[PDB]
Amino acid sequence: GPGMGASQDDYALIHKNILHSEDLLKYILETSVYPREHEQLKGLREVTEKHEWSMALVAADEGLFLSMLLKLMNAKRTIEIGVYTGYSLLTTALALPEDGKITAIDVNKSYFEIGLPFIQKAGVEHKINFIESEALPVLDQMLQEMKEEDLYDFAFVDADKPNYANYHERLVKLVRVGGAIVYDNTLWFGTVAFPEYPGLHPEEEECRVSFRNLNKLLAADPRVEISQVSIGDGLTICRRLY
Amino acid sequence: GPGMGASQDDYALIHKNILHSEDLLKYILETSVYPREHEQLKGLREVTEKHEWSMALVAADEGLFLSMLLKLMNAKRTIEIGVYTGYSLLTTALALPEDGKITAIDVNKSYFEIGLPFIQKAGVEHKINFIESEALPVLDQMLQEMKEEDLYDFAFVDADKPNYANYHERLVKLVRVGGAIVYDNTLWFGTVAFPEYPGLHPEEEECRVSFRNLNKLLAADPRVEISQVSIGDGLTICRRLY
Ligand SMILES: Nc1ncnc2c1ncn2[C@@H]1O[C@H](CSCC[C@H](N)C(=O)O)[C@@H](O)[C@H]1O
Ligand SMILES: Nc1ncnc2c1ncn2[C@@H]1O[C@H](CSCC[C@H](N)C(=O)O)[C@@H](O)[C@H]1O
Ligand SMILES: [Mg+2]
Ligand SMILES: [Mg+2]
Repeated sequence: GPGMGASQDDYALIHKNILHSEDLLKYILETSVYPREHEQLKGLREVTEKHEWSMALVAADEGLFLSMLLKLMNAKRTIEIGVYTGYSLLTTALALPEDGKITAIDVNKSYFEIGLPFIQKAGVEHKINFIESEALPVLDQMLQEMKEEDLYDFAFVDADKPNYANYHERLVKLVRVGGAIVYDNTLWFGTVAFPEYPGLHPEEEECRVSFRNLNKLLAADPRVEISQVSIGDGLTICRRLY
Repeated sequence: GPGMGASQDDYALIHKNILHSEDLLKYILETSVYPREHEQLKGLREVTEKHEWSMALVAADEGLFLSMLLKLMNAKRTIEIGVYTGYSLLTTALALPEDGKITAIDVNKSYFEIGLPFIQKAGVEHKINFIESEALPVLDQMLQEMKEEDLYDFAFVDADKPNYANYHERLVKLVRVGGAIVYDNTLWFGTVAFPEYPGLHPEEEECRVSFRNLNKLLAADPRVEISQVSIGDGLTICRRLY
């Protein structure tokens, strides 16, 4: 209702980690991430750390992993669902070749405007077509229009978590055979390991349930092969088989 | 040489995990790994779990991730350093195309022969050239024989951990530009996060120190891009830049 509105301080999970200790995560970041992080990614991360929804920001070690996957697979055309201030988007744009093209979809362009100056300074704004919309209608329109020559090599899904299974039904048609779909947050702070988890905000509980269902669906889906990876808050890589 | 025992039972870290939640690791395996694990990988894993060096067996979630990398990068020729009973090796042979080729190097052929019946039943023994040797002399001979056109697409390094930096100096010349070198165990049970860590066997302490040194070296090495990934016992993916 009216009042102060939603704050990440209403959530129960924000200080949880999947790694053994905060010391281990800090070691990875300080040793293997920050020395390899573009100046503009550092600037975008530091501003975003102060933002009211900072809990949503993709982890920086996960960012370098996404970059590595895009390069090893020679991705050129990609889609991102859930942009926020742009950390995964800028990571992706820096990883792609000069002629790479990203379709980036988010319901709230004001978040993207926080990252836009960093993206511009990095020299990669030309690779990004940002669309301000709920993602499902955009994907459904794409399914009417896109031809084989326009299929995506890679999709990163990091938007509203309860809709991931709906996004999957479109993305297995929009990403080429042999292409990759990466779903972020599939371990949901560790809560997915429990059939009940006390004290969660109703939105957090909804995502525990939706991720438990999604993880079973993806493990059973013959259209993809999968790898669930315990980096960040968990992610699942899907490769389209047919 | 004379000294103290260094069998698995002499080590302190066997049961320590990089994830804090044993329930979360089991959830990943039961939900996203075992339903996707080839029958012959299951059989090879089950025998290896009973073997006296079971702690060295690659994690099964990590196996599916290595398979995913190999397929997404369209690897065809690969090298494996440290085979043990063959779990990563069989994972790799299943992932590669029918005409794929693996050079697999281990000092102990008897360990390989434990896994070999499972590899044979999977129909992929023909992709594997197993070399019974210490790896460093094999790599040095390869430097003298290899042509640019036969460089490997992918190397998995999982042998004697203190020698990884020595292996790296050869592998950056034996993997193609754009190819991948994956170093296993680069988080060493999480002990790398600490400048001092009491209660280790001397060989475990040697690896903590050698991984702390390697992780700094790789983060500073301009010949590669890197991503350290907190899956299994940690691994670092390197992509050769020039
Ligand atoms: N239905 C929907 N369609 C598209 N975007 C949505 C959406 N519901 C929520 N979002 C957006 O999903 C984003 C989730 S956070 C994305 C994090 C970002 N990828 C990073 O690298 O840090 C938010 O910006 C939010 O506005
Ligand atoms: N100098 C050396 N050269 C090659 N192999 C070595 C070596 N020193 C030890 N090894 C081998 O390194 C292996 C480490 S365990 C390898 C695990 C395996 N990749 C898996 O997927 O489970 C052992 O089999 C050991 O015999
Ligand atoms: Mg996320
Ligand atoms: Mg290992």
